[PDB]
Amino acid sequence: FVEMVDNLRGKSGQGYYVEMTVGSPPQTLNILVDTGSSNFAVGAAPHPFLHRYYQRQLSSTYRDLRKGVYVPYTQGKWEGELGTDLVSIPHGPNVTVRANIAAITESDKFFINGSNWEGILGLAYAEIARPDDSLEPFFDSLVKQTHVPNLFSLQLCGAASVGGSMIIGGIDHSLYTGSLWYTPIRREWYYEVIIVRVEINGQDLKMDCKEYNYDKSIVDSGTTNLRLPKKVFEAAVKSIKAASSTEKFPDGFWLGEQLVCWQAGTTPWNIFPVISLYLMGEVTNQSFRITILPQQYLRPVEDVATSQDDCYKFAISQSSTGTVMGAVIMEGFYVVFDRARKRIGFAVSACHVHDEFRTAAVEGPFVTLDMEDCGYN
Repeated sequence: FVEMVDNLRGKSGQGYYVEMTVGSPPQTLNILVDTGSSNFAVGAAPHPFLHRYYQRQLSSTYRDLRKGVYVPYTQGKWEGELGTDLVSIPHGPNVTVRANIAAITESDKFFINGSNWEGILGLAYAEIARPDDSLEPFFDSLVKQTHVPNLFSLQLCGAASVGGSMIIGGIDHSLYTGSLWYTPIRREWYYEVIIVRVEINGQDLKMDCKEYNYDKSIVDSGTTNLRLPKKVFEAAVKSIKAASSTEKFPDGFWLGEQLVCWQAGTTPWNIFPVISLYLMGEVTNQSFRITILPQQYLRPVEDVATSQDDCYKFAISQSSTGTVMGAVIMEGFYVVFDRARKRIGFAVSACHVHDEFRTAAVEGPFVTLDMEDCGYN
């Protein structure tokens, strides 16, 4: 899988993208990799923020489906025209697939001014595809139409400019150290998993573990933050606040309402605790844990005209749609989306940032009872 290593690029806070081609002859576009959604959608009109866009008129293989799609978000949206065309991934497998593509013709707060991507690749399941689950996701079409194995893996690095690898159809052992540990995909809609225990520094929060997964707990490469049900974020913050009390910061910091600033090189990482999420394992009463650092949940904020410090944003935040494990978590690990066996694997990433003090880790087995009660029905 050597051709695929370092096939991802990005800017901190703005996701990771892969080069793709669409149509005949091929039109190259940079496409955001998103395991938290299930539509393949590309800019198809000259929006001022876009470097390029899909020009259906130049493609002999384009087919109109004569149906639209409208995707709202909390204060924006994208809207498009559905079609199919031939899709390839230059630094991916040596195949071409006929995929559904939403040609985006109107949007609000979707495209980012200054970004270098022009569409989104939804890698999740049909259940959450819009307008309904009959629109086959890309990866489903890729598996159905070729000999590519039903799995993919992501190594997100981010050291400004971030990088990574999306290995389509396999695992690459050079991207991780130690062993992979696997947690079941609870249900194939989002990549849903179940968190059974949470330590901050070593000390569990001791909440009905059902709360950790209320109503959902998910692995999402498109979402930047570790998102948490309010009840858990509340308690989560309370404890991180506590062993971080060597220094002070405003209450707005912990709500993502202001950034925290330190002189260059003077970030006190050690004042901040680790977070350990224990995940449901493959066997009854067996769990494993993944351990991240402040360097993962304390995110450098790119540019500052109003400052010249090392400023960061607290990247844990609350939710009403369940737990969401974003780039904060994934930059610590090589993550294997083993769709064939309805499981997700985690291993220590060979590119995660460490030193001599503390490290990202994946460890097991642990004994955890009543993990099934941790799931919301």
